[PDB]
Amino acid sequence: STGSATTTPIDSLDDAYITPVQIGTPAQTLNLDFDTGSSDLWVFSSETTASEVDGQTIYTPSKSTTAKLLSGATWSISYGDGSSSSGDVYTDTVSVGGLTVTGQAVESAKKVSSSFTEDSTIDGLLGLAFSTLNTVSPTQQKTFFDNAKASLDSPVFTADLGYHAPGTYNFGFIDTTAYTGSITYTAVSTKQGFWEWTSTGYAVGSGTFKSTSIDGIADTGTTLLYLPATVVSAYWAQVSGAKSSSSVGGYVFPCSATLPSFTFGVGSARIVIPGDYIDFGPISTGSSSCFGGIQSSAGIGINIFGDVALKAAFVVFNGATTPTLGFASK
Repeated sequence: STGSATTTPIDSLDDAYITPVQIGTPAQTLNLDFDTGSSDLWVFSSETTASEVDGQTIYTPSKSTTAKLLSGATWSISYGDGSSSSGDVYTDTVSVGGLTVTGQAVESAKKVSSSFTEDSTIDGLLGLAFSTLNTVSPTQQKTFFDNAKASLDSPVFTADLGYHAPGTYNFGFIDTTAYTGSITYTAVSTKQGFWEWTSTGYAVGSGTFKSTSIDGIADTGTTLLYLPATVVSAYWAQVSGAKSSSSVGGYVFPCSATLPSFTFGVGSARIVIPGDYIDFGPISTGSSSCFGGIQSSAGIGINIFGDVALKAAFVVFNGATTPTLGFASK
């Protein structure tokens, strides 16, 4: 089997991407944030504290003939941006782009933090990291991908995120029309439960490539590119007037600037992030200070190849017995 679904930016900045997901019988379609950095499929629901729902579409398990309470199971998750959610668990039929999993754990939110309430466009998350990170207790649950894997034509999914435009998540096949050149594959460590890999270095603009190992995670649920302070300083030093602002919470730059590209290494291959991808716009409405899309990972504890980086590539998440990651230009 295979699946193919379009993923759409939630706003003009590509702050996140939503993908329609069918849950239950008859189908209830919710728009979920596919997140390769976590492993819970959770939804706003009929059980979510009413004051914490503001415009989201909810899952109502009582209206699904295939929903079953997973008795005794609870979940609770905290994300890197400080947001969180928690609740109980149902199993139900879940379909993505024509690919159907029966008996998927669908984690129903009883509580969500303010960041989630305030984002009316995201109805929940669908985690695509390794199932060892799943938070369901006392019986850990599998991700949608892990459940689908054995049925897939090939044990892979691909992320093809657009810049200010829709893109695609495919399951079970590699669309050879969706990228240019060849795909370069690189080793993955699953020791922390992430799609963790080592970039071979970077360049700023038309500058020379610096060969240096940068360990980080491929994370579709993180907006920006978070790299070591040395790398980030080297990038922003090429933008006149750019500075790190503790009050704003990272590097800012004059909105009048033209940003240089940023290149990252995948083995002997190179992925180029155009400068425009690094512009996240005014820090507040009408400001001439703009927020940077490359930020320091210092004090996160991990480097993160978030959407800024991933949207510059066609990315293969290979879930074979020995997982790997593939990157191609497009």
